[PDB]
Amino acid sequence: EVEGVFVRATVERRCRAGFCFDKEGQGFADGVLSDEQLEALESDPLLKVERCTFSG
Amino acid sequence: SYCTLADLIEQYSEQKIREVSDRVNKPATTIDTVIVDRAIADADSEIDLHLHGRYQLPLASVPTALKRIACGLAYANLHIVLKEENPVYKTAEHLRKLLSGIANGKLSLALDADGKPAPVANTVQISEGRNDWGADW
Amino acid sequence: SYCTLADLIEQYSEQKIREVSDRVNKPATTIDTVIVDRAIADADSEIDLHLHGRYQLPLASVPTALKRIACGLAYANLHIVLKEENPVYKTAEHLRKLLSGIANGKLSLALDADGKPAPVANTVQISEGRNDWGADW
Amino acid sequence: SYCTLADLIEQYSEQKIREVSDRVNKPATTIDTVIVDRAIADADSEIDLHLHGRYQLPLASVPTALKRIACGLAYANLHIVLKEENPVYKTAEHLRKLLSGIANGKLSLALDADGKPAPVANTVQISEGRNDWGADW
Amino acid sequence: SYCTLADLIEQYSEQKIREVSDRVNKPATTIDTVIVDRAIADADSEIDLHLHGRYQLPLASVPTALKRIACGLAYANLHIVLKEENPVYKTAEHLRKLLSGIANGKLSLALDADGKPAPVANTVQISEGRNDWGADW
Amino acid sequence: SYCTLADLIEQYSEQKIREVSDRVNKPATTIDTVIVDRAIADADSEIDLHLHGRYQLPLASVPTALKRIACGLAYANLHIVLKEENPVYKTAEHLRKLLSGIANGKLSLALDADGKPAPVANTVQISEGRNDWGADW
Amino acid sequence: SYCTLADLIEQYSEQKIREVSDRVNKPATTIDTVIVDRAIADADSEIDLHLHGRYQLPLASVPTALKRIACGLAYANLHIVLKEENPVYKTAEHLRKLLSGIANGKLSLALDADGKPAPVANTVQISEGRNDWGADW
Repeated sequence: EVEGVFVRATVERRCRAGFCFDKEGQGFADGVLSDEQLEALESDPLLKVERCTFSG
Repeated sequence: SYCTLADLIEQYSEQKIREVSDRVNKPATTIDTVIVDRAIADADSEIDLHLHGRYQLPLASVPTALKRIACGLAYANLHIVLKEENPVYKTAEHLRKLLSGIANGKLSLALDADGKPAPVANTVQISEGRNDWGADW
Repeated sequence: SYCTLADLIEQYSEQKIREVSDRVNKPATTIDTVIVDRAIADADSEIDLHLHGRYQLPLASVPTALKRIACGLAYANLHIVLKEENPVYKTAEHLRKLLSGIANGKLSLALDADGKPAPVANTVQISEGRNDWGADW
Repeated sequence: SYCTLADLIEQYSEQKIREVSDRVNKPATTIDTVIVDRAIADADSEIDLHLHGRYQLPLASVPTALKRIACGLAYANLHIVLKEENPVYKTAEHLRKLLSGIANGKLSLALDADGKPAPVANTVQISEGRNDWGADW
Repeated sequence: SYCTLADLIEQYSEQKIREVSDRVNKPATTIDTVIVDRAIADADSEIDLHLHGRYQLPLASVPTALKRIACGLAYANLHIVLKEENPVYKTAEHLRKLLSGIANGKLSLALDADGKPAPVANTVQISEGRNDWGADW
Repeated sequence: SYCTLADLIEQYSEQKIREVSDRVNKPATTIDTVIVDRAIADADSEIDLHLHGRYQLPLASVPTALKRIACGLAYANLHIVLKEENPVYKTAEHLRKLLSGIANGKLSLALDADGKPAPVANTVQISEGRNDWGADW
Repeated sequence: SYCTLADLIEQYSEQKIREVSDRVNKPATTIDTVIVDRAIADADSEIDLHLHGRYQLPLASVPTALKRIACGLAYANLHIVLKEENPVYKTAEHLRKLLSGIANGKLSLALDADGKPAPVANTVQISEGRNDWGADW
């Protein structure tokens, strides 16, 4: 099981091309790959964040 | 893609692009799109080399000065042999000087259509700031 | 748009603009508006590159010196091949020197028609000023 | 308007102004007032560029040296093509040197007819001066 | 392998590659793949010499500027005898100047296709940081 | 042995090696292996002279840049008389410049096939470090 | 004896050694061993002059670079009259530059066959070191 999910329509910093804008991607508290890119992508939320059990 | 085949034709006329792009037919008849695409890609790669330290790479918009620089570099790249005193070489050198001036913070990257470019966060970084005892306790 | 086709014609006569703008008819017959527009746009882009750090980009008015500089750069851009000793190239270099002097704070951007230009707020910034105990308590 | 068509005619004779101003008739017959006006305006714009930091822009009077400088620059602007060794170009360079010397505070702007010009308040600024306890209390 | 035979053909046309690669047939008929491979390998070795101190050696992706540099150096290597004033030699010198600028931290290695290159950990190193008494005890 | 006869033939074609190696038959017929071996040995000796202070001498692997440098120096050594303006002399000088840059720590010795070279322990040396009272007693 | 007659013949071909060594027969027929021996001895003496301050004089082994340098100097010594622009003189000057670089500690004397040369004890000297009270009493 993976612990870590953000499902409150919450905002996170995801960078597409030359800018970082609101979007929900990985949104997990565990990492095995893309750690250096995840840091920029996984900036903790701006707004209310609540976690669930995807169990994927 | 800071410049396109249309931009090259407009800046240097279609005849010159045909002459410097068609390498298999003598006299030239058609413009080779692959060669022009490679030249434009090389110009963009050089410009990114110059601009990587101050702005984001995948620019969402192309500033006009960037279009002129890309067109000039692409045309200079379409010449198999380019001597030192060729005026096209001098134009390429002037454009490279403009790029270097931009990189060294002496020139600013202008407006794209109405909004500013996107500078990188290189200057933003500061430690964090520890100022307890100053929060209206 | 610091200069227009009318300005180019007035500064360099309509014959020269026709000769350097009509690339498909020999002898030239008409002035190509698209080519002139692109040349003027490139001149404006270079000028903005030089002026971005001291004034606002979308200027609401065009200073006269800016008109002369734009006309010169636009005419220099209408030449497909421009050698070093061509006098038009020397005029372009002098105008670029004027632009660089303006950027480095050695020359001021003059009046547009009656009012001053709009300098940027780069110099304005100061921290804020903490001067409690000095407010006539 | 630091110089007029009368000043240009007086300084360079009416024949030369006619020759360098009439671009549509060969041989020249009349002096084109619009071209002369644009050249004079460009000269005034350059002079204002040089003088904006030390004096007010809309000068109410024209100093005589300013008249000579404007006439020279206007005549130099009436040449479509101007080479480096052309004596008119050298005269323009000397006048620009005079303007730069004025801007850098090495030369003073002379009398207009009987009174001084109007310097800007750039040097005037001082904080305010806090000298309580020294007001004969 | 920052460049391939296809890249060389596209940049310099197949005729020139055939002429400078076929050494046994006069006139040339086919492109010798072994010679081209060795030239490309030598260009890659020089580029790695220049880039070893700032990035990882076995790059997983080839930046576009790297492709242009490799193509130029490979073509310059295909000449048995290369004089100083040969334009190909000048192009090789310019590319080497670009490489040196990259090595000295004046130019950045651009995007490969969409992501950044992989800089080495040379700057990362710090001792460790001993800050006991500051861990919220 | 950073380069072999095969490398020399591949880089300079077998005809040129035959011409500069066969000294007893006119016209040349065969490549003298002893002369080529001595030239390659001399090139290796010079390269070791340049690289002795930063890497181990008996390298277990030959970096590609080292192969190119050795081939160039060996070819330059096969000329009994070599003038200053001979292009082969210029190539040898450029390769020597590369070697000097490597020695002075401005260029890194690249990968051999997949692994790094073996730098010497010159920088490793430190006294030993006396830090009693800091061993968690 | 860093080089022998065999080395000179191999490096410069037997014909040239015969031509520059036989002074009594015209045309030359045989190589004079005494003259070659004296030239080699003079080259060795110069090399020892350059290397006396960093290595032992009676070297038990001859490094390969030393062989090349000795051969070049010996050949240069076999010319009764040697002008400045003679290429052999330039080669001798380059070899002397290599020797000077070795002496000034910018180049290292390479391996002889498998082992290092024998540096002198010039750097070893230190007073002795008085550190009583630090011998675990």
